[PDB]
Amino acid sequence: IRTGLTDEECQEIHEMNMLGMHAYWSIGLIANALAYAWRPFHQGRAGNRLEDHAPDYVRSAL
Amino acid sequence: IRTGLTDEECQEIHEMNMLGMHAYWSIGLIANALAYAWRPFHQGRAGNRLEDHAPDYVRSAL
Amino acid sequence: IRTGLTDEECQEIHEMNMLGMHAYWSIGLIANALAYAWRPFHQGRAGNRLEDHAPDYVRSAL
Amino acid sequence: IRTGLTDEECQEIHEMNMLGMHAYWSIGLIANALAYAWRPFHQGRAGNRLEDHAPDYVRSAL
Amino acid sequence: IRTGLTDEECQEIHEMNMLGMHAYWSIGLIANALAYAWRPFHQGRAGNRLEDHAPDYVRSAL
Amino acid sequence: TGEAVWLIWFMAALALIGGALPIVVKWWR
Amino acid sequence: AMLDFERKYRVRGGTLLGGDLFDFWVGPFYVGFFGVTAIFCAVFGFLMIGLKAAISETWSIFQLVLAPPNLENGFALAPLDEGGLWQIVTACAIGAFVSWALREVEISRKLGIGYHIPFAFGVAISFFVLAQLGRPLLLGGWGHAFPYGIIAHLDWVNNVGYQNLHYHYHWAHMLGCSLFFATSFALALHGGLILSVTNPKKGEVVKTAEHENTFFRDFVGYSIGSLGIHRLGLALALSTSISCIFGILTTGPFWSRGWPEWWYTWWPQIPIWNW
Amino acid sequence: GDAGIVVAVLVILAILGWPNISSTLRRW
Amino acid sequence: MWKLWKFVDFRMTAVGFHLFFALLAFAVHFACISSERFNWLEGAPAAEYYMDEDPGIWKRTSY
Amino acid sequence: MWKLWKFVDFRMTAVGFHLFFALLAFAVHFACISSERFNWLEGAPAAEYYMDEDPGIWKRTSY
Amino acid sequence: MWKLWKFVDFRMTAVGFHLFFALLAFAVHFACISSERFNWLEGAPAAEYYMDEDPGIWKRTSY
Amino acid sequence: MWKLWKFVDFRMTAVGFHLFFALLAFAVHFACISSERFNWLEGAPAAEYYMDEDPGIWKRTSY
Amino acid sequence: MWKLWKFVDFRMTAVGFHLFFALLAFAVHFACISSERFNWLEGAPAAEYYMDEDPGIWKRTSY
Amino acid sequence: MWKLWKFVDFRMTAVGFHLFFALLAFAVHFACISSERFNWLEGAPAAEYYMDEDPGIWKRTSY
Amino acid sequence: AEYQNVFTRVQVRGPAEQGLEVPGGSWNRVGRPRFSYLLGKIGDAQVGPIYLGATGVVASLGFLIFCLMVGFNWLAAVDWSVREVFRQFWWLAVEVPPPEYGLRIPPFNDGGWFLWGLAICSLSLLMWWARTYIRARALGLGTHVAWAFAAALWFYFIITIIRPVAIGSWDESLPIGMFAHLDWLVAISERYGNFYYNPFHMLSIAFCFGSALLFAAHGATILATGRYNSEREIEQITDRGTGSERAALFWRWTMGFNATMESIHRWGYWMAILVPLVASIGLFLSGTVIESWYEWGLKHNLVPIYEELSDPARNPAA
Amino acid sequence: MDVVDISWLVTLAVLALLAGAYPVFKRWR
Amino acid sequence: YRLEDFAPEEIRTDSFYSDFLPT
Ligand code: A1LZM
Ligand code: A1LZM
Ligand code: A1LZM
Ligand code: A1LZM
Ligand code: A1LZM
Ligand code: A1LZM
Ligand code: A1LZM
Ligand SMILES: C/C=C1/c2cc3[nH]c4c(c3C)C(=O)[C@H](C(=O)OC)c4c3nc(cc4[nH]c(cc(n2)[C@@H]1C)c(C(C)=O)c4C)[C@@H](C)[C@@H]3CCC(=O)OC/C=C(/C)CCC[C@H](C)CC/C=C(\C)CCCC(C)C
Ligand SMILES: [Fe+3]
Repeated sequence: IRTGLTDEECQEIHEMNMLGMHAYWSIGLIANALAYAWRPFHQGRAGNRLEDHAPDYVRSAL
Repeated sequence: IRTGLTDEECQEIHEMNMLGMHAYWSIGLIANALAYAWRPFHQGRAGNRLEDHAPDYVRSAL
Repeated sequence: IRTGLTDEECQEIHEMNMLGMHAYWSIGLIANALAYAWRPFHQGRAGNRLEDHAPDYVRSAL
Repeated sequence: IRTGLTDEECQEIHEMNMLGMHAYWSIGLIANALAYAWRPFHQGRAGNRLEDHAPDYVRSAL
Repeated sequence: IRTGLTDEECQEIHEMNMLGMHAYWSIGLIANALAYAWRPFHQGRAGNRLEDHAPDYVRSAL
Repeated sequence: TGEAVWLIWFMAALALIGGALPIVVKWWR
Repeated sequence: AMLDFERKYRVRGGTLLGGDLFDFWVGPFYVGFFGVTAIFCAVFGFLMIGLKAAISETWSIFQLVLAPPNLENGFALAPLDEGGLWQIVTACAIGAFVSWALREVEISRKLGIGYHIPFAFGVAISFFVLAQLGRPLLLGGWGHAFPYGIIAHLDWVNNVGYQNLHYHYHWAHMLGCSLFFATSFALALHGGLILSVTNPKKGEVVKTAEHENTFFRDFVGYSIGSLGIHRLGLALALSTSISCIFGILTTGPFWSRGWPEWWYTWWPQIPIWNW
Repeated sequence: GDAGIVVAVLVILAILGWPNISSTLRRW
Repeated sequence: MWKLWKFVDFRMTAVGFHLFFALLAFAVHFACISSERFNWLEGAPAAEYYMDEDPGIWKRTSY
Repeated sequence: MWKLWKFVDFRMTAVGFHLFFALLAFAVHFACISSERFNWLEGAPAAEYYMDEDPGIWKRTSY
Repeated sequence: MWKLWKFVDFRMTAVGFHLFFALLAFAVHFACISSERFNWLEGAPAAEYYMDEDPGIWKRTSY
Repeated sequence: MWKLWKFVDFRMTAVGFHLFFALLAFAVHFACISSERFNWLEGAPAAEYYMDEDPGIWKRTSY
Repeated sequence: MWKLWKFVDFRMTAVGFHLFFALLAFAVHFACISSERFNWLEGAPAAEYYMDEDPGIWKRTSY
Repeated sequence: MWKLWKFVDFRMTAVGFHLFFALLAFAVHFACISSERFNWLEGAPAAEYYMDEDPGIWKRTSY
Repeated sequence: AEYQNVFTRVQVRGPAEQGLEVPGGSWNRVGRPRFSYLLGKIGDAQVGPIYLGATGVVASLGFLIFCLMVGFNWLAAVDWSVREVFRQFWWLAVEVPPPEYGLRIPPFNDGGWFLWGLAICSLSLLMWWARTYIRARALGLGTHVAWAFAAALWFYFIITIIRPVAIGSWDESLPIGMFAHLDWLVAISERYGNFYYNPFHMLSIAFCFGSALLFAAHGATILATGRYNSEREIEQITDRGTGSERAALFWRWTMGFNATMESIHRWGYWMAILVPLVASIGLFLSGTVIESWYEWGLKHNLVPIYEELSDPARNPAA
Repeated sequence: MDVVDISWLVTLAVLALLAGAYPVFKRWR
Repeated sequence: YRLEDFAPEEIRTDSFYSDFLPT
């Protein structure tokens, strides 16, 4: 069943939706880039556990 | 029972449905290729358990 | 909202209200003054704990 | 939504409300000044704990 | 979806709302300034835990 | 570690419920 | 074998699943496909209960139990002599309860009434499912679910309650016991009110809704009314089943100490009176 | 290395998918 | 405030005030019974019995 | 705020304020009772009794 | 925001804000109480009493 | 399958697929987190870090 | 996909997306908090601090 | 997005945003309280107070 | 979806109905009828007026006296600290006399306060039951509500008086406390075997679970058939409509048997009031006839026997 | 912060949210 | 045809009846 919106209403809704989704998408991508440059999310083969790299006196929650 | 949708409305829905399904599908394939190159999902006959390849001092949750 | 009471009705309600409130207030002030003379309500800077002024054998509920 | 009270009714309600609020406010301010002169509500940098200023034999509820 | 309030009713509600909001805001800013001058809210790099600055006999609730 | 390990999935269940709430309400109405 | 007014409503349609093949009545019972599946699950589960009675040599409805597997079994399929029969009967009971509720949905559709009855039954079924699935998922095995014995599941209730020392003090138990007591209280009040209105002393005329309203207004100051009493009753019984869900899903999974200690953990330390 | 590439890709995606730039590809 | 009864029900106000004051008299008498100094039912001594000087209330007494 | 009663029920506001102030007077008195310094029912000493100088509030004193 | 009352009920907004701020004042006062530094009811010393220098807030102090 | 929408509601299909894919993304991310090899949040090493040869997937490796 | 709103309700979709994204932002921030590496609230060191070389992500490193 | 209020109730949106932001402000303040580095009420020191150099955030520091 | 008859979305208000004429109603009906919109969502919005009868007023006064006795005892137990009363609200209780008194009324602080409060509470409950009866009778109603309360009160008197008297000890009676009376539950069940093995406990739980079942099912039935004005059940009893017919046919097609609009209330009334009645029977037999429900059900092949434990605990006292 | 203190603070926060939302929930139709 | 009646004791034979409910 149709929602009832005209083509123009759908177009303006889509303009707002593209703005919202793509603005959120770009801000989130910048945020994920910043968090990744701060600490990359994926560990690599060596891992990133402190117990595997830090000295024995560095406490690790793991 | 039908849905009452015209051939044109069904074609518009199919265009959007193909675009959404295949865009997700391709982004998911890229994501799975990235995660597979990061760490292949499926172990070899040797497995990929740390207890079987890493030294004893490497902690494994298994 | 409006109680529907006339100005004279409100005035007689209010004279009774003033009588009740102020008679209770004055009797309570006399009662509080009597209880304050009996034992001042508020401790001095020295306090009024028995443990700080009474001898050791004088039991205090602290 | 509109309460339906006229301007004169709102003005007399406000006179009574101003009287109640400000009489309570002034009586409470006098009460707080009296209690503050009795014992200042807020400690200085030294605090006002008995454990830090009273002798050892002065018991404190901590 | 519309409250039905007229132009002048909305403006006078806004006058009262601005009065209440900004009076509370200013009184609260003065109150927070007073409490901040009494004891600054945010610790410096040294912190302000009593354990880290007071002598040992000064008990702290941590 | 801590209690966030299950908090991820409690919030995930809440997110699924919240995303479905307008759907369920529109279906209801 | 059919009510004086029953044939007037015995029409085709209203099936969720079954079409006209299962859309009939056997005696008083409407069948439907969900009636067929409910009978299947019920009879097969009772035959598995009888199988456990045979293998355990326990031909007593009171002493016979189908207990879930051991805790060490986890979620694994158990031997039929080691909890597998309980797993089969758990599937059978879930299927029979769901089929019964769906048959009631079919009957409600056929009668044009709301689905409130299968919904309330589904709330009870949800308790059973969350107790026999949610508690195993929380605690890591089918062995934490209650067994199928008339008396032995009472022993399981006893032991699971005493695992937390004093189960009365459980907050969900306190709320749910209050809700069961309120449900019996309100059922007594409501049955009594309706019978009092329609059965006054001999020689008195049948009273009205005004009479019952003013009765509870005179009695306790509030009358919830004809619609309100049934809404409150459905709410009370449903809410007691949700309280049962919370109780069975929290004792152990979310508090392994005594419920007395649970109450001591927060209530006495509430800062408004902890000084 | 790899992290820098990931950050660069995410930034490029954010720039390209920004409404001002992504909308230029709007066709209706 | 005689016009308060044009807008505020006096019966409600008076009944509520009497009920709250019954509860408040109970609460305050309870507060006195809780206090060792003020519990006449237990009848404990006052510290002023053993003081050699007036403690005051606002007096800037020092140990 | 004299126009507030064109939009906000004054009876509701006054009744709710009196109820909340009853609750708040109780809560604040109980907060004082909880405080050893301020519990007049227990009557503990003030630390100013044993202090030598004025502690101040914003005085920026030092040990 | 003077047109906000064309779409949002001011009675609702004001009542909700007053209730929320009542319980938020309760919460914030209790947060001060829970803090040893800020509990005026217990009146603990401030660390600045035992500090030789001003701790600062944004001041980049070092041990 | 453009004709599927003559017979199956697209709104229902797409809404259900989005709900189920949100649920399945949660479930799959949980599956990765539950895997030590794949938990990026805990960041365990890969076993390939400690192998002298590529394990492969279909490679007929022998001990 | 401007034609989607001919069939799928935009208000329902946007409200669902916003509720889902609020609770999912909570979930993802909790995923970060659950991670020792990523918990900014506890501020643990990164293993890259104690590593003499870049761990990489897809880089085939060996022990 | 001024046309959003043609399709989404602004009162619903604004009220829900204020509710969710009160909830999220509480949640974030509790997250700061949970953090020893950020619990202003407990007032713990900053690790930077003891560091000899700037830790950075994105700075590629080595032990 | 369809309207679920869960909440009244649109409430209508008439004039506040003082109530149907009863002897003494004009004077004894007190309180300006107040309309709760929140209560109107579910049922009737009107709150009040309440009948200020002699039995009702004195029963409420006795309930207040009992509650204040309990509160004063709790205060004196925590050194008259309301703060400590609220801190220990659930634990605090007016404790029953110890066994060394048997049926003697002891001093106040050795369980005498409990017996005093038991007398006050029992008399107040009997006056409230009389109010139930008289309020029903004044309106030309049956006393079914009074007799449901009588069943509950019979169980209460078994718990508090009759069964402690038959056992010959007041310590068997129910302590007046939140957690204390639950502790009484534990103590009674474990002292006398196990009430899980008490068949009247079984039946009372069957009737309580079935009160929940019937009252869920009946409320759901009425809300489902409210499309056909089935909630006006008095009319459906005197003038059986399609709502009552549909309810009966739903339950006949489900269970094979149904009730009527009146007989469902008979069913629910009896299922409810059976909880306290068979409850009283089982509790009374616990400690008078039955010493252990576990041993008794062992004799009756009622108690399950489980797998013998590997390495059972052996009683060191032989 | 003490677990009882933070839990009571969360309780007061939840109460504040409920009290602020109550006029909202009353008029939510 | 009970296996315990014909097989040697090295063959594990489990009775049809279980001892789970010694009633
Ligand atoms: C006849 C007639 C009459 C009347 C009348 C009237 C009118 C018209 C009015 C009034 C009022 C009134 N009051 Mg009244 N009255 C009477 C009485 C009385 C009494 C006795 C008992 O006697 C009393 C005690 C009374 C009190 C009162 C109060 C409540 C009020 C207010 C004030 C204020 O606000 O200030 C005040 C103000 C201000 C601003 C202040 C503030 C704070 C806030 C919260 C705070 C918060 C805080 C917190 C929460 C925290 C704490 C912490 C701790 C740690 C915890 N009354 C008579 C009966 N009237 C007002 C109002 O309401 O408002 C709205 C008005 O208008
Ligand atoms: C020592 C220990 C102990 C205990 C234990 C415990 C635990 C563990 C628990 C519990 C419970 C509780 N409980 Mg009890 N108890 C105690 C006691 C008591 C008392 C007194 C007086 O004392 C009271 C009154 C009480 C009650 C109660 C409530 C409330 C609850 C129950 C109910 C149920 O659940 O069911 C629920 C259930 C249900 C829902 C069911 C459903 C069917 C299904 C679908 C249907 C169908 C089926 C079928 C068979 C068909 C038939 C056929 C024909 C026949 C043909 N408590 C002690 C203490 N606890 C739960 C809960 O939590 O809740 C909350 C749980 O979990
Ligand atoms: C460690 C980690 C990991 C992961 C990760 C993640 C996350 C986080 C997520 C995901 C996902 C997803 N995935 Mg994946 N993964 C994984 C694996 C996998 C697999 C396997 C094989 O294993 C598959 C098949 C998948 C797939 C997928 C989809 C289904 C979804 C969507 C996307 C797409 O679309 O793409 C796109 C699509 C795709 C990729 C698909 C394709 C087919 C193909 C042609 C064929 C197939 C084959 C087979 C199965 C056989 C092999 C195996 C052997 C043994 C050799 N994943 C890992 C384990 N994830 C998502 C979801 O769920 O949402 C809803 C999310 O969130
Ligand atoms: C120890 C003891 C004590 C007390 C005591 C009591 C009792 C018993 C009672 C009371 C009260 C009351 N208060 Mg008080 N206090 C206290 C303090 C205080 C404070 C502080 C800060 O500290 C405040 C702010 C108050 C305030 C008040 C009010 C609100 C009311 C009154 C009313 C009026 O309005 O006037 C009066 C009013 C008033 C006073 C208000 C004013 C502001 C001003 C401008 C400003 C402020 C400032 C700030 C906040 C900042 C801080 C600083 C520092 C350095 C940090 N309180 C102490 C602690 N009480 C009441 C009530 O609640 O009612 C309901 C009662 O009952
Ligand atoms: C110790 C103690 C204490 C306190 C205390 C108290 C009490 C008792 C009370 C209060 C209050 C209140 N506050 Mg406060 N505080 C505190 C702090 C604070 C803070 C921080 C950050 O720190 C804030 C922001 C506040 C704020 C406030 C408000 C919101 C309210 C209202 C008032 C007003 O309006 O003001 C007004 C306002 C105001 C003052 C403010 C606003 C913005 C500004 C410009 C800027 C922003 C910035 C930021 C956020 C960040 C910084 C950084 C750092 C470095 C990190 N508070 C402390 C810690 N309290 C009240 C209430 O809540 O009621 C409801 C009460 O009662
Ligand atoms: C440590 C920390 C962390 C984080 C953080 C956070 C917080 C706090 C938050 C967030 C978020 C968010 N994210 Mg992120 N992260 C992370 C990671 C990640 C990932 C991975 C991969 O891992 C992903 C994919 C993400 C993504 C996202 C989104 C989806 C959202 C939104 C944003 C947007 O929209 O834009 C943005 C978007 C984006 C970025 C997306 C992208 C795609 C691409 C191209 C494709 C795919 C690929 C793949 C998967 C590959 C794999 C790798 C390997 C394994 C090597 N995240 C970390 C772990 N967060 C949010 C939320 O949720 O809200 C609701 C929040 O709050
Ligand atoms: C033992 C010990 C004791 C007592 C005792 C008792 C009993 C038994 C009773 C009582 C009462 C009562 N009080 Mg008293 N007290 C006490 C104190 C007090 C106070 C303080 C301050 O402290 C106050 C303010 C009072 C007051 C009162 C009233 C409000 C009520 C009512 C009455 C009347 O009206 O008067 C009348 C009124 C009156 C008296 C009042 C007036 C204003 C004034 C000038 C002003 C204010 C000031 C201030 C607050 C300052 C602070 C101080 C410092 C800290 C230095 N109380 C002690 C603690 N009782 C009652 C009742 O509640 O009823 C309901 C009762 O029963
Ligand atoms: C909050 C709401 C509630 C609610 C509501 C409500 N319950 C309804 C309806 C509505 C609206 C119905 O509409 C429906 C009905 O038709 O009768 C009126 C029904 C019903 N419930 C029954 C039993 C009931 N219900 C209880 C609790 C509530 N019932 C809560 C309080 C309780 C207890 C313990 O409290 C009991 C024993 C049946 C009589 C009937 C289902 C028949 C069935 O499932 O068919 C299926 C037919 C059969 C024969 C089922 C057999 C299935 C397996 C294989 C047989 C083995 C049984 C088990 C494994 C269960 C565990 C054994 C214990 C010893 C551990
Ligand atoms: Fe009924």
